[PDB]
Amino acid sequence: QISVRGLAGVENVTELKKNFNRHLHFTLVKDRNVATPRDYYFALAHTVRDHLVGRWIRTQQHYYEKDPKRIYYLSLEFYMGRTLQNTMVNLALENACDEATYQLGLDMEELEEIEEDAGLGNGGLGRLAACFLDSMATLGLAAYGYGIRYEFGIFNQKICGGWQMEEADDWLRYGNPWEKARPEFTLPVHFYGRVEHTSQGAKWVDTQVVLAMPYDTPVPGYRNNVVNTMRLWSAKAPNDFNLGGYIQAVLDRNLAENISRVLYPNDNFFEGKELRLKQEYFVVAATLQDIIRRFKSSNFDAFPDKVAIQLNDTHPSLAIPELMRVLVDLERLDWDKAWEVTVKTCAYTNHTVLPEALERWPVHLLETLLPRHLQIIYEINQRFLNRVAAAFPGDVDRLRRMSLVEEGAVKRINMAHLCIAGSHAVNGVARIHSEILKKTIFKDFYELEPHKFQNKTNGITPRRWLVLCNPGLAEIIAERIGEEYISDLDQLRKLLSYVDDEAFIRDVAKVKQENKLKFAAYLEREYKVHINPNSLFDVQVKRIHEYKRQLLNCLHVITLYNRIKKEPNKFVVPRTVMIGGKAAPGYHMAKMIIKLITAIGDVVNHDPVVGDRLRVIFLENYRVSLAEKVIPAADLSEQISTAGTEASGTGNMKFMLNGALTIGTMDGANVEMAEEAGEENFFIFGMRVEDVDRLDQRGYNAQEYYDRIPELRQIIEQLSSGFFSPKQPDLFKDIVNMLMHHDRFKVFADYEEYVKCQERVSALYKNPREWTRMVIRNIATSGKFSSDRTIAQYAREIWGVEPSRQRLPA
Amino acid sequence: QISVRGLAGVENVTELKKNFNRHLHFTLVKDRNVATPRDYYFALAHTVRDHLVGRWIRTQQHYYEKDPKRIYYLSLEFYMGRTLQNTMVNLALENACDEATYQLGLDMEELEEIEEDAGLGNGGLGRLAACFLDSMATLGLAAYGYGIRYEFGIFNQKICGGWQMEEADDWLRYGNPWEKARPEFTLPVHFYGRVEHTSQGAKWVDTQVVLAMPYDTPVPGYRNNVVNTMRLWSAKAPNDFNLGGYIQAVLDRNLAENISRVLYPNDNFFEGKELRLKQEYFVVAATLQDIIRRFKSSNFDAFPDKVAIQLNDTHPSLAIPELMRVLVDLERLDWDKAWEVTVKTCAYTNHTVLPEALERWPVHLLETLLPRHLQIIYEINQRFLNRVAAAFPGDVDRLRRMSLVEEGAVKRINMAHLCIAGSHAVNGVARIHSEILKKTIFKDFYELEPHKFQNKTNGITPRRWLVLCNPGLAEIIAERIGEEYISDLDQLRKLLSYVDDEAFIRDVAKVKQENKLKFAAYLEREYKVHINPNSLFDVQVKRIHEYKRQLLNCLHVITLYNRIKKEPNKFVVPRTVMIGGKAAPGYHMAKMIIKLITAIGDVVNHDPVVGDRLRVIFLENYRVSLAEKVIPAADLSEQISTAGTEASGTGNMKFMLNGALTIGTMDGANVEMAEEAGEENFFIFGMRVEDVDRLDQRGYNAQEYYDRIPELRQIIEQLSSGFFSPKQPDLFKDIVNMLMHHDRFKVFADYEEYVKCQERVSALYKNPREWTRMVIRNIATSGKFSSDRTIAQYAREIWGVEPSRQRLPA
Ligand SMILES: O=C(CCCc1ccc2c(c1)CCCC2)N[C@@H]1O[C@H](CO)[C@@H](O)[C@H](O)[C@H]1O
Ligand SMILES: O=C(CCCc1ccc2c(c1)CCCC2)N[C@@H]1O[C@H](CO)[C@@H](O)[C@H](O)[C@H]1O
Repeated sequence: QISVRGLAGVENVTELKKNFNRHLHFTLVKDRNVATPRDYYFALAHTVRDHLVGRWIRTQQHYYEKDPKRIYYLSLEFYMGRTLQNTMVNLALENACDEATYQLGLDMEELEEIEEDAGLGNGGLGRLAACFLDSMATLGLAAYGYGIRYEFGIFNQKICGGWQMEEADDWLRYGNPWEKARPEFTLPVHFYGRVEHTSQGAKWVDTQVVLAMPYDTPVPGYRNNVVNTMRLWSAKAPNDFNLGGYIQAVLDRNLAENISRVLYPNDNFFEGKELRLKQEYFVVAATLQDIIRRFKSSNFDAFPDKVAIQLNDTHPSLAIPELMRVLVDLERLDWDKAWEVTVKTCAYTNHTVLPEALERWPVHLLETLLPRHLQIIYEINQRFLNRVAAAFPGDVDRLRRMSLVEEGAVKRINMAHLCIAGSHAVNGVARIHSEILKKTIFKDFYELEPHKFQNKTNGITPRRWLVLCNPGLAEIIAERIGEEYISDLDQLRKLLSYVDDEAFIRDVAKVKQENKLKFAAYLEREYKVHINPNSLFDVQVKRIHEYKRQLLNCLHVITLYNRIKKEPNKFVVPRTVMIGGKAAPGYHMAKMIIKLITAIGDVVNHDPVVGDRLRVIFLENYRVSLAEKVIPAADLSEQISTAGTEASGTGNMKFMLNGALTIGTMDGANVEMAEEAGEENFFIFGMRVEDVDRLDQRGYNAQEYYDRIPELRQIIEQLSSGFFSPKQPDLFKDIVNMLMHHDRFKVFADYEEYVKCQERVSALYKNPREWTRMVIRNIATSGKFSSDRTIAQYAREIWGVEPSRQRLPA
Repeated sequence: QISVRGLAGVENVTELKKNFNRHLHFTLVKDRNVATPRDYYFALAHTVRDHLVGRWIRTQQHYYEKDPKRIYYLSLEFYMGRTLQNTMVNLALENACDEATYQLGLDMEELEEIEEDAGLGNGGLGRLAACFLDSMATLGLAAYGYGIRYEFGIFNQKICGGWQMEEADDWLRYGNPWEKARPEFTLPVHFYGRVEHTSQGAKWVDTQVVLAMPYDTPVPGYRNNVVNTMRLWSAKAPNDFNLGGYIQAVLDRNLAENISRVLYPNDNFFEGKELRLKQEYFVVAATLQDIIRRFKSSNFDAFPDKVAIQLNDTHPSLAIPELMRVLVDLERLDWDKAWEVTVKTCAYTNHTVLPEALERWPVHLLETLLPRHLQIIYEINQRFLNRVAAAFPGDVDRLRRMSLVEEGAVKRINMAHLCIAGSHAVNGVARIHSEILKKTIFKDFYELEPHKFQNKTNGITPRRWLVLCNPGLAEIIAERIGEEYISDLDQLRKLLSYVDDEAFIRDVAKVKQENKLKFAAYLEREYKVHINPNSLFDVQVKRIHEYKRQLLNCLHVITLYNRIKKEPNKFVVPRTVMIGGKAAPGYHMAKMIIKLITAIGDVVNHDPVVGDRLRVIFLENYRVSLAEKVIPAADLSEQISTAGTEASGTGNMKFMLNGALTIGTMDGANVEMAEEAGEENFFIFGMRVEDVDRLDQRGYNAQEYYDRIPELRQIIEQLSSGFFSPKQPDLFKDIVNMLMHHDRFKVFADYEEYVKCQERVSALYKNPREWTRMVIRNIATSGKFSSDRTIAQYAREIWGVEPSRQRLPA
């Protein structure tokens, strides 16, 4: 149908049809008489998978022949979403499979909906790793993603009586056709035990063993025949494990295998839980043995020339002392040489500044679980602090600030300090964030080793986040400027010369309208929800956290409602306000915020005076597959975190690429987005980082704002008095209390500017032609935010490898 | 190479080779450069599996079209062993696959050794179910085997310092290419809760739910294109199960899923464990929903015309009250009509007379776990006892003897009594056993309902137990009498006319010699054990139990040793005595017996005066795949249980078919074997059942035998004094104590007759020609012991269906 979806050749369509029937018969053991749509999905997935394997085998053979420097991206999260469509896109098979399935009497889009998300992440950090894998393959890098194969990913969210309920995400129930188990590369991982000192060095003995079994998933590059590997480890008990009586010993194997059972959902809130530490060591120990094995199958002086390890936050930070352990205790390198190799091999990416998100492990846990690692960490600390002392003599305060060991009630190890000490590069994820790291929380480290500190502004893959989710937009762009922009997104700048083209303006607006109709219908179908598709689609989707300020959005929604009720016969631009996202199960305030949003909906959506002028919908179970639907449909993207709190953001970039305008604070990557598009083409409001600092110096007093802004006072009185919870009038008292007395994120301080900025949005939306022209200026300048640009920068400035756009042969 | 292995056509060999390469590439994702022998095994298994699926689909379609009466064989155990060779045999593919793999530079026999046993049983009962499935498919019956997919089957046995050690049988580690998961036919199973009585009947409410997910394995008939199904259930937690905190709730899913984790290994010893009861109900509840679903997809008056349920012992006895529950509580049939349907549907096979093997569940367990079933069982009991009272008025003792409820310290339900009450047929498994049931333990029931009681003498499948394991013997037989005997084993009688044929005599003896050389070499290869292949191979393999009297064998071994030491320069027929089998992990006496056997080996095998005249070897990890190797190599089969204790035996039949002579008591099927071959062609010794009864009446006094038999006294003095355990002189005191004071199985009473009979064996073995002639007379009369004969009898006399030997079309 559309050109960017590739060719449907007679030969290709014929071959796909016959391979589909082969799999249905031999693989699934069904015939057309009893087959369900799920059977048909699986037959298609196996058919597409067959096209990967030749390229997969020869890519890995190629790396063996050429022996390039290998990049190892270590992460506890890979938020991959669905794989079928992505694979078809990257292999140029979409139109062919569409034709083939159509000729079999099947609708491919219906089959696509059957696949489960691989929801092995919480949000931005996990999704970044997934975008990165796609870009690394597209740029021809010899890259491997390493993580954990969780049996249960991020929970499925149900809303019952306006409250979040969690259920287990049993994503593997029907099988996963994309992975290949590799039980033959199973490796042992050690826990507990004790350290013995011999004449011939230290020995870690009397350990418990858990096995790490790998599962490999292919990662196809865009139309270059490169297929890289994501290797995820699964925990297995050894067969003599624990070996009445006999029965209980077999049942107790679950203790070991629980390591890979479930993803922790409490993102941005560190807890010192033993099981989480076991997960972190498990991925690190198995991965490093795999790395060393592959390196030997070609003297460790050359190790950093052949290996780069990228740490996705501190979660895999134990790689540093584990590499030292292996080099010193097993390979018998002297300490100094091992440390040189380690530093040159490892690099660390920081993704947070909130103090409660930093990993600070109690020493007593490390002592029991990983006694040799604690010893190595103490030794690293002593040598590092000796360097600090020599560079800043007499500065005893600096010594305690920079220590890897935190003194206090409970002694803790600061894993961020360990990563900085043990890495040759440390980066933040947007310019403002990287500057904040050097000026505040890692100031001391920057003063000691300025050369370590870099910026790598985040990005998103334009394959999933434009071609896959918004083919209509991809097509009208390709009509004007060709197809090359899909792997060179800076070419979108060429669209500036169409900002006054009447045909293009109409097509851009038509594509948005079609997306909005499609989404409005999805809403009715799957959730009996009933929206006006002519309204402005005002969308805030991301995890629920106080710093992200879903509450500020709520205050605006109630302001609009109150204004309508005050002057009901006045014209207002109609809106559909959609808020979505998961709350961490133990985060009470986040759970109350979800309840508030649904409670506002209950009042607003049933008030006959409002009509269809305002609707408030909570988008249930926000995840990658839902993002692919709602983002192309959005008019307005809400990026309204308190300045200094969102390290980068990546949802922001997805909305920009798909034709929404942005209302946002000067936080994270919003700053660079506004800089690229022009501030006149962005709806910027609120305190800058400098203003937040000034307020903190004086002291934030929320009462001052309540006293001076009558519209705000009205809302607080409504919340307090039970207007939004008539049967339980005190329901939202915790929210009101926090807002008035303990608000770390200064919701009231940006309220007035936010409401005024929202008025300017509504004014522009009344003039469709000028709205759309501003959209074109956003899409056209979104090129910097391709993860291909990001990865090219990691490759040249951190890993020391050159990207390539050249095809491997088919 | 050999004719019974089928044709190696050019077209077939070419197609197999290309499909093998296809699977290696696309299925396994390997190439010839990195492939291991395990990869090659899997490529072959997938290639052979492809040949099953067409026949599997069309067999099941055929049953849907014709709607024949369906046979459901319910068992907690299916001891299947390996599947690759069996599949090749039944599909006539063995020579073709041999040729194909040879042309690829691979040895097929080496690849066969890589497959794990499906060890989902303990011994005879589990293996009988497997032989039965093979015969039911071969006889064209619409039969389904239903059981539990244990994650861990019978433990792997290691011997360390002469002691049994257990390790988990992780048989699914590398995957199982034969099974097909069917998550779409998942069914709920209920536990706990309570019963509510409404006006509209009883209701079972407030239950915990566990899901039963089926996995289907194909069961091919012999060269008839029938492929039946074995459906095994796996336990899964529902996704809201139990739904910090959140993490613990996800980890606690293991509680539910433990139901299918592990096979209980304590055969012949009943324990009232809750988990075992859960397993029993799980298989019954899921299976019966499946049965009813299939019946409706065509009024319950016709249910027994379309359904037969065979209970493999009492382990699935809850089928009776579950069927009543469904018919009465859910389908709203009146009690009497439901009971009529149930009785006509169900039939029960008894496999034991030892009292400690009978299932007698504490009422308090049923009360908590299955409260509605207990109510139904009480109601069944009251109505049954009312019939007993009317037939035998005033006989109050009979009422308490026949009750399903056993009064005492703890009240118990006798599941055997429940099965007899609720079944239209009850059978034993050999003539003597079925007679014992009517005369002793079920005498009262036989007097009430004589028509229910039948015999069905056990059998073994001649596919696995001759063609597969002993192709050399199968071939020399086929040369004389053709191939038809493989599915009509009575044709072996034709071999009687070759008992004086010099060519045949030589070939029979040559085949045995080759088998013995092959096994002697397997022993050296895999266990550094070093045997004389000219010796008589004297073999006792079966689970270790006091009733089976491995101890009697031990006493003979020590007698032979002592006789040699007494007259070392006298000639004796050389022997290799092999004993093998697993002991239940908590059965102390069985564990001591294994230790005694290895301890005797330690002395005998290193005594220079003995030389190679006597060797004693303990065969480690006895299982189906090992039976297939040792049985074809055996000269003498030890079947020496105390008369009245072995219900049938089936190992006995395997040895007879493969050219070993039998030394045995008149117990179980030995009686019928001797009757078929002629007592003159069997080595029968010892007390008959009647003699054991006479001894019990007088009182068994072991001291009497010790006092009168000097050779026996010598052995007991050697055991007691530490001759076989010099560093631990009191090691075997428990054994000596049991033998002298508490021997339920009268080992001493058969000692003298056993030793004398063994002398007659040695005399015959000195005359190879006459030994071999007696062998031919055994092989020639083994036809009755085909499980095809057994199943034909179940079909006609219990299930009411006619067997068929007719092909389905290919
Ligand atoms: O997600 C994170 C920080 C990870 C924090 C964290 C802390 C503790 C725990 C988790 C995650 C996961 C569960 C266990 C405990 N940062 C986000 O990274 C995105 C990609 O760089 C960035 O766009 C977001 O601004 C930043 O909040
Ligand atoms: O295996 C059995 C009885 C099953 C007894 C039993 C009792 C309790 C438990 C089990 C088995 C399995 C573990 C849980 C507790 N009988 C054998 O059946 C063979 C096939 O009919 C027959 O040849 C053997 O003589 C008979 O001992």
